[PDB]
Amino acid sequence: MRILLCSVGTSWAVVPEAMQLLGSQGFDEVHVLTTASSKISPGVEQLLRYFEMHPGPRFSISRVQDFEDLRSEQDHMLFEEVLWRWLLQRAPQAAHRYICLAGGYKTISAAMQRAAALFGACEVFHVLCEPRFGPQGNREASTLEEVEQAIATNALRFVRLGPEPGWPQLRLLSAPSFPLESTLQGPVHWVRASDMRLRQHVEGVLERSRHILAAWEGISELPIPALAAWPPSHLRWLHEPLDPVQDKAWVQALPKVELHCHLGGFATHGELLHKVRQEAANPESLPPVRAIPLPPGWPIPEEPIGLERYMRLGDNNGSALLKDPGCLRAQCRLLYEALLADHVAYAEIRCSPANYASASRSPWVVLQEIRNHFQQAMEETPEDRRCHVNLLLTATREEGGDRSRIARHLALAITAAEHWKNGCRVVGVDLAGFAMFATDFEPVHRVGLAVTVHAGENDDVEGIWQAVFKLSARRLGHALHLSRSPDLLRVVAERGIAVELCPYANLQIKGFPLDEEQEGSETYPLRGYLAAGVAVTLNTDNLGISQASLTDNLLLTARLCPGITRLEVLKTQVFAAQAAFANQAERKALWARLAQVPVPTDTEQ
Amino acid sequence: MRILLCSVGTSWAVVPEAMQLLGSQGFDEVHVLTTASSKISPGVEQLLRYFEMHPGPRFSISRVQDFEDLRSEQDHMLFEEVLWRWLLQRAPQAAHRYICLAGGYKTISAAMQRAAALFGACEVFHVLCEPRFGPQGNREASTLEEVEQAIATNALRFVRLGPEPGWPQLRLLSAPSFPLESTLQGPVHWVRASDMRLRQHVEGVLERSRHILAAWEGISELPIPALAAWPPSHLRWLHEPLDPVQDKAWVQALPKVELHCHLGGFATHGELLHKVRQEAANPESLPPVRAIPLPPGWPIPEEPIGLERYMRLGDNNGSALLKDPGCLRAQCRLLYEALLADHVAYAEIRCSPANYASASRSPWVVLQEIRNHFQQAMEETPEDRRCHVNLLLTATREEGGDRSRIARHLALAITAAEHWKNGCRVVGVDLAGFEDRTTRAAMFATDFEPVHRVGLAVTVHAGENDDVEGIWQAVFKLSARRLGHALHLSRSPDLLRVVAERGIAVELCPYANLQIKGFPLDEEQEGSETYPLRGYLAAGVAVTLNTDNLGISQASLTDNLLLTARLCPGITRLEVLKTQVFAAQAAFANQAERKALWARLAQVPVPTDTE
Ligand SMILES: Nc1ncnc2c1ncn2[C@@H]1O[C@H](COP(=O)(O)OP(=O)(O)OP(=O)(O)O)[C@@H](O)[C@H]1O
Ligand SMILES: Nc1ncnc2c1ncn2[C@@H]1O[C@H](COP(=O)(O)OP(=O)(O)OP(=O)(O)O)[C@@H](O)[C@H]1O
Ligand SMILES: [Zn+2]
Ligand SMILES: [Zn+2]
Repeated sequence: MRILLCSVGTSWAVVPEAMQLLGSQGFDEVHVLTTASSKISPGVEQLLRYFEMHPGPRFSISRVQDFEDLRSEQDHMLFEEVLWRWLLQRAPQAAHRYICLAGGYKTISAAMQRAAALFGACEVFHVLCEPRFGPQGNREASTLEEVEQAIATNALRFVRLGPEPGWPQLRLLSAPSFPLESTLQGPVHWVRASDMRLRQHVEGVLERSRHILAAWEGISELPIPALAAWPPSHLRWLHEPLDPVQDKAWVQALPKVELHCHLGGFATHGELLHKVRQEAANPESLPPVRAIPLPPGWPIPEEPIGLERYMRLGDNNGSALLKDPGCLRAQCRLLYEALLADHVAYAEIRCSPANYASASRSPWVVLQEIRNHFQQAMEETPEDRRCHVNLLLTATREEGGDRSRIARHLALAITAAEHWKNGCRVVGVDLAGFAMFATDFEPVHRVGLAVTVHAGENDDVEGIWQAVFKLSARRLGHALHLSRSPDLLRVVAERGIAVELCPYANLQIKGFPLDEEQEGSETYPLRGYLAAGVAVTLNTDNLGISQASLTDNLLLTARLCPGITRLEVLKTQVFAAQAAFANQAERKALWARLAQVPVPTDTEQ
Repeated sequence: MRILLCSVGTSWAVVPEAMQLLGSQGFDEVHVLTTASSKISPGVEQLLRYFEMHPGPRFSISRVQDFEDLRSEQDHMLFEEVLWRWLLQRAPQAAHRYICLAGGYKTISAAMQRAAALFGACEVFHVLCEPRFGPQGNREASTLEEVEQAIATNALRFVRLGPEPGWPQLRLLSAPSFPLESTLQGPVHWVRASDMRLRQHVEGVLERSRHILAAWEGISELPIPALAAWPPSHLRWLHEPLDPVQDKAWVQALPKVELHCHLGGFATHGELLHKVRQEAANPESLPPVRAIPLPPGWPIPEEPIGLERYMRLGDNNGSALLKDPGCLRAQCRLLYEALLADHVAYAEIRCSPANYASASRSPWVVLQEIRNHFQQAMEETPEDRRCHVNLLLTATREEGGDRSRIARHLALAITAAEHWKNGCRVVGVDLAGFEDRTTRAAMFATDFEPVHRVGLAVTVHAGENDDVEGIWQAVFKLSARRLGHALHLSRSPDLLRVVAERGIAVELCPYANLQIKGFPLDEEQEGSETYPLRGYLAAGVAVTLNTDNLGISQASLTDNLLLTARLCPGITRLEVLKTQVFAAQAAFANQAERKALWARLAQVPVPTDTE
């Protein structure tokens, strides 16, 4: 099929000249666009007469209803939009599209050529006729007889511009999406354009394409491929040092990934604890709220408080309260609600069912209660904002305690792994007790559960070594002293063993220099880990005891580690996403969620 | 800095009027684009007089030497080429590029606009003149006095087409790269186009950009991010099944990766064996070349021959010959040549230095000689074709309990790991850990504790019947980071998931597996005994394709790759590329070697057919 589209100005003979472009083969369909000016009407009648005879191919004539003459740029946009829609409707297939720029204003020809290039056409040409017509033999043919004489005299010279590929994202635009109004009055189609949507869409597509092309070169220093579409100015802003104050709003909206969160350390004090206590099912076994004053300077302690004091800080919650089913469900729902506030797109809550199991509530019942509460809280949230939650069972050894709880927790995890396969699942076991525990963990690996190793109040480099190799771990928690063995900072980096760093937890437990101008020997080891290839993440540890969320941790990473580029923050998020204990469906959903990185709003300095 | 570029035609009053778009501001310099037609010479003289009587900003006139008048399309392409080059020479920066396209023909203005959009322009504007001039008071300005009175009377209604930001790969071009030759004739510069290299440059840039944008949506599915510049037809081609017959050349052209290539079976038979033998430093000490008839149909046996027989096929070479330094050097040089002839961008040759020791030659000396031979071979090759080769030491689990060689190999590996830090290096060990319920993978007994202690890697050789227990004992007790011939992995649905999650690569050898275990060939669908390549790939495992023993298997890396299309029905080309990328990513290289390998991998050879 061949459809020929041309615009006619003051001369109507252009269409007949182009009619014989390919010769006797002809064009199956011909469409002509013309202005509404009265001076064009005589040409319209002449062309109607010329079309009645030579009635071989189908014919139709289109006039721009709202355009008469070129007077300014507004009519410019008007006829540009009208021409775009007219060509879209009349030539749905680019391969069958032939266009001639002889007719219309010079700007009309330029705009039509631009439209062809942007949307594609089979061929573009301009028809020039010998001016051996009319009186004195010095004018172009302007009558039916003159046009016919020109056609049979081989006097038409065709300037074929060759194929025009079109544009990738704009080769599919169709008239139905951007319909054009046509009013029929005789044999002439009167065309009017409703809105400017198409031009705005084209401009946006072109701007996005140019941004993508500009950023295409460095497609490996961007953690997320979707960052390519970002404007070059935004990308340059991205690599600058992270400012803890001006970036609070942006870092608030990042879809984050929380991999180290304790369920028992969420509402240890404050209004959250009061809510948990009020939602209790049996408001008679609740222990008195013990007074546990916070250290001065909280949440930024003046000096470290050691691990033991840190744990003792949250003594109003946990096992000594969560044994009431109402309190447990209230705690779970409040934790999920707090997760939804920071736009956390994925989390792995760490819970210990045994600490909450009573005589009449076996640990399996408590774990099922928690899992189903979380599955509920997920199911009352739209998937476009849902925060998937997977559970980790903390199997912590007791200093002088009983291994019976460890057996309880390993068996519970092994059973929960197989029981559930959709929604909130049990992904792995956390070892908040690491020393070797080798044969105690052979069953866990045999069924394929992940294991994370929880380092706490420690300064040893053999614990980190035996975690990696004896009880094969896939994530190390709080391993702040790992460069002290240059042999292991090269196996953790080569085996992809993620290191979960908690800024506030590690600062409050131990304390590090803050907002230092230059890195020294006491600064936070985050950047040293990053530059060595380590998959270092950032988390919150205990949301309650630490008294701050993931956003605060990411923001204070700047003060703790000087000169950290927010691109490093995105790298940490991607590392967490790659380190999570997800499966194909959850992993794909998480990755689709991460691609929506919020745009900056103060990239002007 | 503000500049103006405009072509001129039969109406010479166009450039003067256009020069007042900024009005009283003026422009730093305006250049005139002109053709060789003689109908515009009076206009050129009028413009020269106007410039002389209106001094200040620099002025120039350029006439198209080869374009006298518009007759055919060739003049049009020449005009566009001249426009592009002249704009580059006079408008290297688009921030000061202002365009007025009043002059010329209809196609001249369209070419002006296309060039402006392609290379960007700060302002593109057109001039409309109110007809009030001439003797009849109806024509437009055509003389110097008419131009001046039109300017003063304000008969100009300029139109601004908007800014042209440009094109990312075409806004950085500089004039000197594509110089413009011009002949001076008084005040008018006579430009000339040396060639149309610029047009081809622009066309290539636009085509590559179109390919990038078309395949952009879905770059996460491309094994190599550099494939986004491939034509969409080629991207469709990649997603089709592989063909063993037509795809010989394309596979031969891939920059591949080798990870399972034993040095003791490279020249076990034939011309290579003779080349090795005649290189011995002690020709009279060479063991007699025995008779080792190959089974019929080799390298495609009509029935499986067994691991014992397969191993025995390599008697002519190995410990029999390689004790001689000359034979060792010949082996190394020929192996490197065989690698280069197959376009391998990274290899890990596993040797057994202790097996080649003598009374006067300690295992360390043999290892040093091998490493230095490979380093020399690497040094003489241009860096574009240099196949970075690392070494893996083999701790064979020979029956009987002999641990002298195993201990020696582990100690030698721990020593070489630090002795060398550039070029060819020792990167790990490849514990065989045989099957017979007495060695398995629990042979650890602290034997492999030191190798882990120093940061070395381990790669097991799951034998000819390990049965899921070996593949677990090795993964979870030896901390193996690769597994060889893990063909029964599908048995336990838990191992096929632990391997996928932990990212443990699986090394497969199509030809060796076919010749030893035997598999259905040329099948239409996938049955119980179908080769597990596609099964492993589906589950997410990181499967890699290698050669095992070059000499014994008598098939190079390309032969192994093409045999998958016969072993695994429906295997596609994109999956071959995915296997190459997995092999590259699962190798024991460091940052420098990995970066070189990744730079070498991006150069995928374009298909010869496309359909
Ligand atoms: N920040 C922390 N780092 C390491 N271990 C912690 C931390 N906070 C608590 N733990 C220990 O981890 C295990 C689980 O703690 P969780 O936060 O779930 O509270 P819990 O067990 O209910 O608290 P409690 O110590 O008051 O009985 C317990 O052994 C707890 O002592
Ligand atoms: N496909 C294979 N499967 C298992 N073991 C193998 C295989 N190929 C070689 N081996 C064993 O691994 C080692 C191979 O190393 P290499 O060939 O360099 O030494 P070699 O002593 O010269 O070998 P060979 O006995 O083959 O001549 C030898 O122990 C060989 O027995
Ligand atoms: Zn913790
Ligand atoms: Zn092997």
